[PDB]
Amino acid sequence: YKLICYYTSWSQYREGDGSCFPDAIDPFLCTHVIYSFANISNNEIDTWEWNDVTLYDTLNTLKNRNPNLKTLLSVGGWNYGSQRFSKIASKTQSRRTFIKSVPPFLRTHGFDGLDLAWLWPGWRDKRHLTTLVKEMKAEFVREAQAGTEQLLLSAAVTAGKIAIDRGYDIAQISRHLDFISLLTYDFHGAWRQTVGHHSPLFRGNEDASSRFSNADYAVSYMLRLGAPANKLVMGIPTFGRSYTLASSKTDVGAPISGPGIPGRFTKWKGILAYYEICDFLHGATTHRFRDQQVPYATKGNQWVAYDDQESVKNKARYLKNRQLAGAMVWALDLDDFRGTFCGQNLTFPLTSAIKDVLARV
Ligand SMILES: *[C@@H]1O[C@H](CO)[C@@H](O)[C@H](O)[C@H]1NC(C)=O
Ligand SMILES: OC[C@H]1O[C@H](O)[C@H](O)[C@@H]1O
Repeated sequence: YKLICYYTSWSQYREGDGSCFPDAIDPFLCTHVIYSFANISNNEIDTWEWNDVTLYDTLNTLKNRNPNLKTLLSVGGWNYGSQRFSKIASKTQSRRTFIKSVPPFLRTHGFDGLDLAWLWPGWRDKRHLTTLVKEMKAEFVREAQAGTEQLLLSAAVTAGKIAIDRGYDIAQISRHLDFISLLTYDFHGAWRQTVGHHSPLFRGNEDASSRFSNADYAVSYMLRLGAPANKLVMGIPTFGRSYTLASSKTDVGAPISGPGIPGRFTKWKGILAYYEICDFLHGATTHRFRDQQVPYATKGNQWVAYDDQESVKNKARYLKNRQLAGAMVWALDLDDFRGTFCGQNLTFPLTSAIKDVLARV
């Protein structure tokens, strides 16, 4: 079973104990560590941060400790225009340039493959995504002839039905792709004007309007679209999402003034790391959607949906049962990587729980 874990570049800037470098990653924790993100420039893959060449190095030296560790490099992310990606892919010449740029760069910096994070394609883009995957893989096949082990190619895929139908030929891309990481953590946002969970496993017959907005739909549906189970990797968030409440209503349907306040360390409105969440839980009221099998918490005018060790195990079992290739984690830097915030003296609580479960019968 794969354990695909994402590291974010920009986690290096958070103050104090928030600062995460590739240093902190235990090299027997994951099977694949993916480095986000790379920039494209003159139609060629490129660094993003000023010191990625160093952080690249620091991550790829972990393979000294675990010779079996596979590392990849992710291109795009949200930071970065779909507009821009589309422009590069829809022309045969920029596409080619970008594809040829990729292996030499990967090799130079010691990566084992590429993750495409095009977030996300439009309906006009679906045709070019397929071609790009196809052609990129053919390139990885042709470079394998040179005696180095064949590069891996993977893709980050949105778990929302509307988005999958708009932007992805799943059946086709599944052939050329080594695995697909399904982003089953986005099933809600602050654009809905109430409370709700964003990673729920099941719809939970609290009240389908979306019966589509849950991990299980997303998984059935990708299999139904023809993603082999053995290429499919279910995404499990390590962060939580916060919402400022608009009243003392707190259950399902409770209205929302907007996103919750910034976390002390992550400093983004609407998001918290698990380590910031473990601290929030002190003096909060805890609840668990029975149906959807995920927890929330609330205190003051703050309401938080999150994943904890139990829900994360539970998702790990679900995917074993479903016979999928593994789990995908977003993200290491947002898990309790120092192991000091959540009571126990365990680092990467959330990710270890998955890993333990992935090793059971
Ligand atoms: C990424 O590449 C673009 C396009 O060349 C360039 O303008 C931009 O400044 C780069 N962004 C970063 C953060 O390096
Ligand atoms: O939902 C957008 C997400 O996709 C990216 O891959 C990250 O997981 C980012 O937060």
